[PDB]
Amino acid sequence: EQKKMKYLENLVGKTPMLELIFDYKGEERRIFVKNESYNLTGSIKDRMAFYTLKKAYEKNEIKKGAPIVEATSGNTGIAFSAMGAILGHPVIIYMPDWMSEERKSLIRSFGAKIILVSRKEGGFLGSIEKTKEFAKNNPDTYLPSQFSNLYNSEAHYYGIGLEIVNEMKSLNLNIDGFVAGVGTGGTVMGIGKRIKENFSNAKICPLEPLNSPTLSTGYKVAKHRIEGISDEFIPDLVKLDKLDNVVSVDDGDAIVMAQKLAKCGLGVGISSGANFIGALMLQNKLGKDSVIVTVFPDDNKKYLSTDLMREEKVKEDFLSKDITLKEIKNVLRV
Amino acid sequence: EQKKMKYLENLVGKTPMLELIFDYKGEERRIFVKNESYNLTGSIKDRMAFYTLKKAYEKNEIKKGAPIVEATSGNTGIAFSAMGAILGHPVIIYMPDWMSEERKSLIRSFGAKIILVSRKEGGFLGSIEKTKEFAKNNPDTYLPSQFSNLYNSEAHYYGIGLEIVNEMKSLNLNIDGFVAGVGTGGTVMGIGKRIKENFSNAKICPLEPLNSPTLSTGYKVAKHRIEGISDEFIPDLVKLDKLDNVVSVDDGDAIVMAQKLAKCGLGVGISSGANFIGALMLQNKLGKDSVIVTVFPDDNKKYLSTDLMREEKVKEDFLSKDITLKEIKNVLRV
Ligand SMILES: *Cc1c(COP(=O)(O)O)cnc(C)c1O
Ligand SMILES: *Cc1c(COP(=O)(O)O)cnc(C)c1O
Ligand SMILES: [Cl-]
Ligand SMILES: [Cl-]
Repeated sequence: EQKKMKYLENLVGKTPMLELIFDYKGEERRIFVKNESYNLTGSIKDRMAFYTLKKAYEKNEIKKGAPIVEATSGNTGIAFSAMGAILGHPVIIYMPDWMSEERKSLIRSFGAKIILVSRKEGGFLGSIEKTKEFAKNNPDTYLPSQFSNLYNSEAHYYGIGLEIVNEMKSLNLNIDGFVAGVGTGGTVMGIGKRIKENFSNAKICPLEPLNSPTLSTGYKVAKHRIEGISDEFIPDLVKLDKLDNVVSVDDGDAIVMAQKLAKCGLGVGISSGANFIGALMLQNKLGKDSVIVTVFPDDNKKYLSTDLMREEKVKEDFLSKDITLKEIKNVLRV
Repeated sequence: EQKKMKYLENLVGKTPMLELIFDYKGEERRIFVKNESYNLTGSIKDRMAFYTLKKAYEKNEIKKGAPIVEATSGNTGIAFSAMGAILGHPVIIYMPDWMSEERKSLIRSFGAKIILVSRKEGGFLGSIEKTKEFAKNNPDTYLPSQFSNLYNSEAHYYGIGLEIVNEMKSLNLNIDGFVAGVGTGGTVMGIGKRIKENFSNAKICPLEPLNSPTLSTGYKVAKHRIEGISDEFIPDLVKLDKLDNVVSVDDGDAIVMAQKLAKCGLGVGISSGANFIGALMLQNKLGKDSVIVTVFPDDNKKYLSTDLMREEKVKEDFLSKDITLKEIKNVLRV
């Protein structure tokens, strides 16, 4: 069983680190990005689901057969569904009734059971509250509580974090900076802890959609298209008085940016375009030659009837418009 | 440039090998499968596109900027689109006008240009013939000719083949057998060459849909749902008088089988369910305890409005019905 937990680490992590070179009005810059599609269900939330349940078993927090229950329509639902099944747990996912058939289908394909929450019945906030309710009534239940559970960010401190840190040292470079958009805060907290232990002067910045500057303002919640991040509150996991300044990207700018990365061979999700632009924002402010790291949480295959496959009206302040990708200068993997 | 070609090998291969244990009426059996979603565009045809173009540059068969042109709606289109862009070539894909918006979108997302071929204008056969025509008129053109190009199967002899062979020796096991469904024949020929060099008594069997026993009959072409394999002719690449007997799986049986693998945590495409069942057919005939290897070419995310997300009428001869997946007993990766 520690044999099982040991070998299954092999279905996650160890993803490519790419050096991307581009032209930014028009001087040549570069970003380093980890590509997280190279995982069991194609996102970074595989590293997190696996770890959450490995540690959970280690501390008797979950028993064989217990129901795993969470609120998402995104990769967390997917990651937990597939590892739940691998480890033999039932999985229940709670989500807003308005999710697309596309999403529901995927989560469902892994055995997980779908309970839709009306508008009304609380909506997204509803679904979170409905998970807690289920667990009061089924005490058996294991809740990942993805927005507050420390096991999430630890996942990234021990996993993608170590990886990032080493891949960069291996090019004899320091990390001057890291940016990641925040859904749960796990990535930016976990990786950011790890980067700071090795690169004491780096800047760890959390990313928010400029359309919904929840993190930078403390209250504002608005419609945005960057899936995976910036839900309608500040997750407990994320700790702003301990991070550097917040970066903010228009969802339009991001979409476009992800359009361009695909066009140069990297099919990614909208969040990945946001990170990229964020990473350049952070570069603009630390120095044209700083090393900036970010992540590409998933690939484009799920986003195929989203604004990602449509012309975006460009706007004056977008950075995407000034950016031209030249090449992939390097790929590491270890 | 041999620096570039060298580092980009890092965006493909080195995928997990899983030992799957299951119950087959009801005695316990096992299959080993390589999981090929863990690649740049999520399929096995990444290994092949990369290799085809690496060797092509090595032999001056393609020049910077030349247009890469091929006929597919599947992973080959996708793989070639994304590596073409990475390496700066234009890509044109020819496909039947009736392809779904879903497919077109994906191929397009990577920069590749879409020419649809009527029914009429030859259909699928049309599209192949239309690629040749384009290249008569644009002599510049690089054709992958995926159904006849030896560089395809070599890809798998040097790549997934080596990997398979070593991963199995590392468990102190011989390969008694391998099965792979045949679209181009690259997988089964390339891997099969490699397996035979190390496991001289293994059986290398090509897989066909029972609904369309083109390979076993020499002529029959019929409607089937297993995407990626058994188009409407026998590809030149595949060489039947040099392989073992053909296995044949109902597309319904396959679909179901892929339903079940997802439900146990492995989201796969229909072809992957076909391979699995094939692998068991081959096991039934060599001995309940033979080691059989097969491949899971891609994941389920593309197949999301296909018969994969619908109840299949079960039938007497299906093996899926008698199969119960217990667990993933092991995962290797090196
Ligand atoms: C979860 C997610 C994010 C954000 O990661 P957190 O660690 O949850 O902040 C970004 N993009 C996508 C696609 C995600 O699923
Ligand atoms: C191409 C493909 C196959 C068959 O592989 P060949 O080497 O072309 O025979 C099987 N499944 C899928 C999804 C494929 O794209
Ligand atoms: Cl700062
Ligand atoms: Cl035989």
